[PDB]
Amino acid sequence: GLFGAIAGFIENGWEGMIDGWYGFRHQNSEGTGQAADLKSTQAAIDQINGKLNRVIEKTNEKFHQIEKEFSEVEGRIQDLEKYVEDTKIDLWSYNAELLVALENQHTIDLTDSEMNKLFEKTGRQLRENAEDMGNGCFKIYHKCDNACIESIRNGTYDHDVYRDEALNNRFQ
Amino acid sequence: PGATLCLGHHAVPNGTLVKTITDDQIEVTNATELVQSSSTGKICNNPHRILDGIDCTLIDALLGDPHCDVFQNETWDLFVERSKAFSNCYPYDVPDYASLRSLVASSGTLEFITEGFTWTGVTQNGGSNACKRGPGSGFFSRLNWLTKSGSTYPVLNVTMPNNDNFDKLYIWGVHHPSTNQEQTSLYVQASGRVTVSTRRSQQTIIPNIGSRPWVRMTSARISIYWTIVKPGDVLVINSNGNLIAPRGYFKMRTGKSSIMRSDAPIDTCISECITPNGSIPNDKPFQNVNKITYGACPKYVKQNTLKLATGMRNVPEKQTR
Ligand SMILES: *[C@@H]1O[C@H](CO)[C@@H](O[C@@H]2O[C@H](CO)[C@@H](O[C@@H]3O[C@H](CO)[C@@H](O)[C@H](O)[C@@H]3O)[C@H](O)[C@H]2NC(C)=O)[C@H](O)[C@H]1NC(C)=O
Ligand SMILES: *[C@@H]1O[C@H](CO)[C@@H](O[C@@H]2O[C@H](CO)[C@@H](O)[C@H](O)[C@H]2NC(C)=O)[C@H](O)[C@H]1NC(C)=O
Ligand SMILES: *[C@@H]1O[C@H](CO)[C@@H](O)[C@H](O)[C@H]1NC(C)=O
Ligand SMILES: *[C@@H]1O[C@H](CO)[C@@H](O)[C@H](O)[C@H]1NC(C)=O
Repeated sequence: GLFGAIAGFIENGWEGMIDGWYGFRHQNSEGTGQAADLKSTQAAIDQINGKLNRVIEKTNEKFHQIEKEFSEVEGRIQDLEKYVEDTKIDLWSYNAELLVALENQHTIDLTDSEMNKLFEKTGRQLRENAEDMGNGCFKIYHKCDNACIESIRNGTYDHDVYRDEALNNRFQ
Repeated sequence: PGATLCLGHHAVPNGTLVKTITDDQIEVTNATELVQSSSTGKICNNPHRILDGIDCTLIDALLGDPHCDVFQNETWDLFVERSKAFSNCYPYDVPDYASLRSLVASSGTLEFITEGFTWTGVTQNGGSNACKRGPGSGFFSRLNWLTKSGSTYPVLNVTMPNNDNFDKLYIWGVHHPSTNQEQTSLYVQASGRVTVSTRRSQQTIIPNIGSRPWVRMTSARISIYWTIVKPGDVLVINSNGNLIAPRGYFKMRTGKSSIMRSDAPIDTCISECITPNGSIPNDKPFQNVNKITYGACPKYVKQNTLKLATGMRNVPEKQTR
């Protein structure tokens, strides 16, 4: 996609993540773990539901129309009837084809966008206490116990607390 | 002794292919079908009033072919003509069959109101072995075959004003005998004529004597014509022979009514959209079942499948095997 995160700098997805679309994996002194981010997940799902409901919204109800199958050869009037129906069907077929192409390109891009939004939000939260490894991971430069990790994930990480500790590990 | 925090997204074992602007096939975590490609095989009997023609075309029910008398005064949202339908009365043609069928189908009713036409000096209620009604000869229920009385067929001149506030549809005909002997036997005059007029329009038909192919005991034919009389207007029928007179008029309406050719059986279920293949659901915006439809239907398209991505790009772990 346009943001280069999904199928880009992030090598691949996580089949193990079953409770969310986007999320976090960590390694610290206490071990490894995983948690979904509910907000980025929901922003993607709300947008997808939004476009789905727009596409499937009923709009035509038709009753008496022209005949479209014919048992006799009649010539000019029947040629016009068939041409009209065939014109219509091609125009609608085209609309259908274009619609899904545009919708799907956009769906791929907005989901890529949400991955990137979460990555930039996380990076700004950490300030100077971590560095971008380039592969979708931050190397955090201080002791970050499980309480500290969950502080990052639920938006309560005070970077000032760990800054002096972290700044020293970075510039030596 | 630091810590790594990795951002990421989910993947699934079994993704789906979709089309985009740049790729004809690319894999995503899920997608949803936008083309309805299947049907039950059955026309649902709700919520639209479906009237099964059984052995009858709409036109035979209109005219009142005896095996179609059960359709008298019927109404419909959708009249369903079956391929097994057959005619079994006097052989006839309708110049502009398609238009009469269309305007009756659209009107949605066969409500007939009998009117007291006075046919002075002719015999009414003529019949034929071509059109059996019970054990003996008969004719279309809504038409009145006039023939000579004694040995005269006088000039018929009658009037029927429309003092109502709705359009009246009159169905009438002209008899084309097979021989001159039949013509003069039935109508005295060697050449009949039928003139049916309103204030604004007129139709005049000269009958044409000659053999057609034998159908149900006769080489003769009837030709069916129609005339709509508006509120305030007047019908005049003038003829010196060969008139197949109306007995009254059909009440015209406008609405949602139509007609469809189909052999799908009618079943007890609920479906807004009807096709000749049967009913289809309308939760999807497009359909590939049939270009002929009635009701709230998806739009017909040529594609049998179109997948709308409902998930991100699916990127699995790189395989070691
Ligand atoms: C065949 O029958 C029709 C229907 O009755 C006859 O039409 C009527 O013809 C008379 C005159 O022949 C018309 O009378 C005129 O009416 C106006 C006012 O409307 C009046 O001011 C005149 O003094 C005159 O009497 C009458 O309107 C007309 N009616 C209709 C409905 O058209 C027709 O004459 C008959 N013809 C034959 C040969 O039998
Ligand atoms: C619905 O009915 C239509 C017409 O009865 C089917 O279309 C025909 O399908 C065959 C292939 O199976 C084609 O060769 C014909 O050209 C089609 N006929 C017409 C008149 O279009 C259609 O397949 C049916 N679809 C479903 C889902 O039942
Ligand atoms: C994926 O889409 C299908 C419809 O195409 C739906 O029935 C299914 O429940 C969806 N699964 C998930 C996990 O969203
Ligand atoms: C048809 O309707 C009219 C009045 O609406 C009625 O007089 C007539 O007898 C009806 N015929 C049948 C067969 O129901």
